[PDB]
Amino acid sequence: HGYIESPPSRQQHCGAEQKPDNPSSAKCDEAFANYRAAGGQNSHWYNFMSVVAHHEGRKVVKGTEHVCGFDGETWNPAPYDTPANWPVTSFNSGQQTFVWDISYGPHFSDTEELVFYITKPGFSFDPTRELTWADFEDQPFCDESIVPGDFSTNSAVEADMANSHINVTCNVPSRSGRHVIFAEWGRNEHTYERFFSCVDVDFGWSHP
Ligand SMILES: [Cu+2]
Ligand SMILES: [Cu+]
Ligand code: NA
Repeated sequence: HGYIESPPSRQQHCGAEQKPDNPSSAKCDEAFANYRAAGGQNSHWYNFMSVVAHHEGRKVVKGTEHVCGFDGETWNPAPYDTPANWPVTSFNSGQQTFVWDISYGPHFSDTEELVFYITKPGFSFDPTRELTWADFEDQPFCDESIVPGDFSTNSAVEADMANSHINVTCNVPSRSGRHVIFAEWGRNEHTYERFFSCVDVDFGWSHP
């Protein structure tokens, strides 16, 4: 059970930090409101660690209706599929570390891969519609696997047992303006259990 903590995923902002029954910030208000308007329940955001399936993820499974929720098991659509102006954090291309928090279900021992996709370079973020696969690159920009549970087998993937985190280092493609990263944490074939996390990032406008 997990989600991306850094950079903060939709589940980190709206889930780990802000809860709809007692928010301390306005940043998730639209996501919370639009989900209630669509018949979603406030209590669903308490399952921010549970965007889950039991299969090989987007490298294999091409037919999902939804991106961030991946037509998963806890709810479909997920809270995280809701069209909204989601909270966005400033981000840079090149070598970046992504931090999965797996504290609520620290399945280190049969972790197999961490996969990351980004929106196409010409993507135009639309807060009124759901993400579609046409918004995303066909292939992942970062796909790091280990012999299951053996983190010494990939120098890009680190287990932090003290924080119950997995740290993955990725080469983030050059981007400008507002983008989305779609990420997966997959366990091996014993379960094929896989967790999904979207990150809203703003690359700004900078060129040498
Ligand atoms: Cu943490
Ligand atoms: Cu779990
Ligand atoms: Na490693």
